[PDB]
Amino acid sequence: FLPLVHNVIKCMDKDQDLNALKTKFQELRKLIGTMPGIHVSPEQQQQQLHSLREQVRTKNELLQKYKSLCMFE
Amino acid sequence: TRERLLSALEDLEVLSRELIEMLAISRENQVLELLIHRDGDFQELMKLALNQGKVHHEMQALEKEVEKRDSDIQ
Amino acid sequence: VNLKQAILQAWKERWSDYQWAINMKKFFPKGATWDILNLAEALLEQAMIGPSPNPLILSYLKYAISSQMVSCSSVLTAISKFDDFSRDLCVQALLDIMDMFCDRLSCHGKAEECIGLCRAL
Amino acid sequence: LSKMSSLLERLHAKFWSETIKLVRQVMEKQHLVSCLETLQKALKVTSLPAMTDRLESIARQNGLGSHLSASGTECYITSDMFYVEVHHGENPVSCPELVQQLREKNFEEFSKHLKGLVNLYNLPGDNKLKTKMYLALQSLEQDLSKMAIMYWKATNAAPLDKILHGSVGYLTPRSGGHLMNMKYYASPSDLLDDIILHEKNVPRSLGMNASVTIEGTSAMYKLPIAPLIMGSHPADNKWTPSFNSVDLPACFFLKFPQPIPVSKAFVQKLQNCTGIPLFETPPTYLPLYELITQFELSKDPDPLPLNHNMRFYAALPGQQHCYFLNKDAPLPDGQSLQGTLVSKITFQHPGRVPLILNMIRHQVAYNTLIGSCVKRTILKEDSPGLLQFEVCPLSESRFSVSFQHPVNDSLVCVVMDVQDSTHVSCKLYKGLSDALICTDDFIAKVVQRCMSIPVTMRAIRRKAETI
Repeated sequence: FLPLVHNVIKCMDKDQDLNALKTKFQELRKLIGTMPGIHVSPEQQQQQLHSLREQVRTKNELLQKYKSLCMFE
Repeated sequence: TRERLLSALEDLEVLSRELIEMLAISRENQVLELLIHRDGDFQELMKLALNQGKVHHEMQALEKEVEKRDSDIQ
Repeated sequence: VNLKQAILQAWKERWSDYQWAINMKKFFPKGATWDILNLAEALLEQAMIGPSPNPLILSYLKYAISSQMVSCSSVLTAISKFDDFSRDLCVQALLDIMDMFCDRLSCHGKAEECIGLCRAL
Repeated sequence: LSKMSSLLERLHAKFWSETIKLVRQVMEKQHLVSCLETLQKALKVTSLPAMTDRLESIARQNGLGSHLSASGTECYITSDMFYVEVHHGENPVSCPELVQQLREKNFEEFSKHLKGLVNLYNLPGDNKLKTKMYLALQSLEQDLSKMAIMYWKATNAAPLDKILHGSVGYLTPRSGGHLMNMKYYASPSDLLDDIILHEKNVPRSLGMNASVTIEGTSAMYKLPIAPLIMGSHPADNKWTPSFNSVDLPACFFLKFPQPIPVSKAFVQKLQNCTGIPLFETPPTYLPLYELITQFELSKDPDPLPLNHNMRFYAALPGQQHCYFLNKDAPLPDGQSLQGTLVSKITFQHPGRVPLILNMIRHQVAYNTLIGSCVKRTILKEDSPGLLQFEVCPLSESRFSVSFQHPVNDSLVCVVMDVQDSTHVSCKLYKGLSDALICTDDFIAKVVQRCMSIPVTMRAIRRKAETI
């Protein structure tokens, strides 16, 4: 990316918009991450995701235990 | 952490711009540090993109599952 | 017979060539009886040297016989039937080291043993 | 270390609104930047044309001028050799190894290999004597290949006999120096790895051999311009006369992988069989024992310094043994064993270099069989055991080791001399008033097959405990 542009600039000035392009790429990547969930620290996000998955699994297990083995009939 | 990745990428870009300006005004360690920073920024961006995709998938799946379970329970 | 093992150890743990006599006299009363002298040292070391002079050992023998007994050395080097061996190498160093006997002197026996020295020659 | 301070200073100086504007103003208005961009692209990804441009930039940095001929793979031509796309000669064969190395990200290895292959043709000739030297080297390589083919026809055995006797080169296709040849030295350490076969891609990287080369010497040796060795003998290597030859300041050198310790007798035999002076300059002929010690030290190239001081030790198979080199002693002739370290030999004629190489290989193999007990194993504090066999050079290429016979009460000597290139004479000097330590046949089987001094002592101890 930057190497080809640097080589082109060196061949031109042997006797472009890389900064703005990198800024736009970083802005797009940050927007896509915040849309996906990359807005806070990675370890904290992973811990929160693991906790949410554990809570969902516990809720599903509780529902299966309370629904399958019905006490009344 | 989009903030840290954006900061690393901006620092690498600034170092590259300074090195390019110095080379243009002239006719080392700075270029090596700039290249190391750019490589680290690219690796961190790839890792963060993979983690963001995984987190989005997990968040959508857990949201759907928890919504279904909570609606049934309620 | 322990003198043989002591010399073999002195080889296994090579010495400063001056503490040699110190460690040698350490294993004996050093004056009670010397009838167990080097009459077996050179023969053993060279017969096990075989096709080799076994360096770093003859130097110790010389630094000893500088002031030691000489009749035993003579009777050994005379009884050393190296003709069957005839390696043409060990006898070289043997003559080289024994030339000192005729060079300096043939010492005294202080008794009739001196006459036996004659026999040796 | 101070990179953080430099980055902070750069971030403070640059501030983007000012950086982009300054760059645009400096753009609209030497080789260091080019080298930095090439180093950056070497770590960055590159497409087919981008990889071609990177290879061209690396060749320009290396001084080689090769224009981009194809987007897939260009023909690298530089002043001595023209590798095809796929000077003084075109690409001989499609070497896939160099192509894959230069195509992969590790193009530095391919660049170094090409530079080494091209510097050989970079003789002192001014495009006229250089061409003659290249033709002479090509003819010499062709004659060596013909001799190797004749040896293979006489006995088309596996690479074992090839490393035992035959050619003195690598078993790699004809590409500049390393032509297809049989191994020179029989390295016992290369016999296995924690194991040997006559495969096409056999262990060419293994073995204490090296391919021939053309070394620029001071004496204008009469190198043959045409192929002299054309007709050989059935069980020997014969040749024919010149015409013819050229008095060039170079020769067919056979620099081996490492300078093995060679005695003065080896130097004399080499100077007799070669004619040319073995030592191009006044060589410091040091003690042969000192040369053996230096060779044993350098045999383990690593940062671990030992300085065994002629006293090594290690753990035997069922015990722990030791060894005393006992250097700096007089030889059987009456003087000290003075020698040197042989590293290269400029072979004048290619019809007799085989016997010299075989003798050097036998001497180096004997040196290896001697020094196999030399190792950086720090086995100190071993009170019980530690049978330190005193091993010193007795005769010409003969190592004599005296060890305490545990079965007997006295010592016992073992002399191993380099009888042949593979068979080494062994004599066990025991005592008349001693028990049977071992048989000569067992020692022979332990030498001609293992040839490892510490392992030899271990096997002797095992046979003594058994018998």
